[PDB]
Amino acid sequence: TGDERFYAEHLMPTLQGLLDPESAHRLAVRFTSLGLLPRARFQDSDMLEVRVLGHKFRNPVGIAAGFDKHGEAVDGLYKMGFGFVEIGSVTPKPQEGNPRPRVFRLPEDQAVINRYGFNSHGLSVVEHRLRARQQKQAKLTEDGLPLGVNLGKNKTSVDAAEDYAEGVRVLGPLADYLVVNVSSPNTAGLRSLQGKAELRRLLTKVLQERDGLRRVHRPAVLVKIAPDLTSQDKEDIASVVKELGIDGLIVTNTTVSRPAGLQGALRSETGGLSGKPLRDLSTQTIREMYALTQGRVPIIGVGGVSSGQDALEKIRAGASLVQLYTALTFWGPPVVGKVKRELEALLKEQGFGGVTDAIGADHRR
Ligand SMILES: Cc1cc2nc3c(=O)[nH]c(=O)nc-3n(C[C@H](O)[C@H](O)[C@H](O)COP(=O)(O)O)c2cc1C
Ligand SMILES: COc1cccc(-c2cc(F)c(NC(=O)Nc3cncs3)c(F)c2)c1
Ligand SMILES: O=C(O)c1cc(=O)[nH]c(=O)[nH]1
Repeated sequence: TGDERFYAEHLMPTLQGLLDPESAHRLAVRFTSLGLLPRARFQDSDMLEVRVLGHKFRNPVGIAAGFDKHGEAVDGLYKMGFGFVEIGSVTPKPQEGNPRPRVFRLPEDQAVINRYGFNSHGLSVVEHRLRARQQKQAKLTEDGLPLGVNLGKNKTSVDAAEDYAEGVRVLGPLADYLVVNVSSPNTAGLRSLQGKAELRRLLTKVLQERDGLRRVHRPAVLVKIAPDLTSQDKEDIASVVKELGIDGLIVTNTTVSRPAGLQGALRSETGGLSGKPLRDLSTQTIREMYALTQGRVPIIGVGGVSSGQDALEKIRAGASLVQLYTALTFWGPPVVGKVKRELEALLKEQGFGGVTDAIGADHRR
């Protein structure tokens, strides 16, 4: 479309030339929360519909956690054409995160590095914000537009499991699914929650708390993992997920690795790397996790998705749904309709009746 080319070639590069990435982020959230958007003309066709996690998803393209950390722009994100929205990560108490600057653009790599450090309005603020639109969300969900909430841990928390449990109790009743984020590269000690004994204990507590919620307010629980795990780590996660009956996996968060070939001047900043250099690392992690769980655990695939081809590669690797974030920062709102339109065309070209038929297709070749 003309909007796609206009955003990608004119509007977005101009905004990027004028604003540091954090200011750009804050502006994006503001414009989105106000519905000031090109408003996609793409009608979701039936072949993009997916049923998973106890819900219908009108299309399989979601906005990844971190864009709307505090639940301020949920409705504008659906207007942008996302099939589902994940907010967060949200921590129990409000916290400021790391000192600025803490977000860095690598335009030559179509990548971002961030070290926000879980800046969060906290559970109470987000709870009230979601309560104010709770019935509007119930309608959206019923119409195939579910809401996910991603939970984090405070920097000074003395008991990680109790932080997550508090999030389940407070935001679980407002969410279609919850994500236990044990994969931020930007909170000391967080990723070691991915180890076997620690993960089993943590997830047992989260699931107990979830199961204690009333039936209509009981969300699916997913675990979001890093792309930097050892083979042993991945095996252990797969085993725990199956033992406890975890509902799904989100694969993957940002990477602390710095792949050979990064060109951006800021490539050596501390933080998680997202965008194109993460893409195939994430796809391969999806492929491994799908195999280790025998295709029985739904996976949301995320990392470097910017086109229908990228989305379909993750779906064929084993993802039931995909998310993007970094691509929005480069291409702007029209990227959402672009991914959906290209995905539909490719499904047709590859002889799939719909997204559902393509899930895990590479493992059946
Ligand atoms: C600026 C920024 C902030 C993020 N914040 C969070 C977060 O709070 N919680 C989370 O689980 N993931 C967070 N992520 C990770 C994204 O959800 C996603 O896993 C990752 O960026 C890979 O997708 P992408 O390549 O499409 O950006 C963040 C990513 C970025 C770039
Ligand atoms: C009508 O025009 C619109 C409407 C709605 C949204 C945008 C829009 C603008 C932007 F500057 C960005 N960029 C970022 O958020 N950068 C970053 C986010 N997190 C780390 S860096 C965006 F993603 C979207 C433009
Ligand atoms: O807040 C952050 O720093 C953050 C959290 C997360 O889960 N992933 C990420 O890349 N950054």
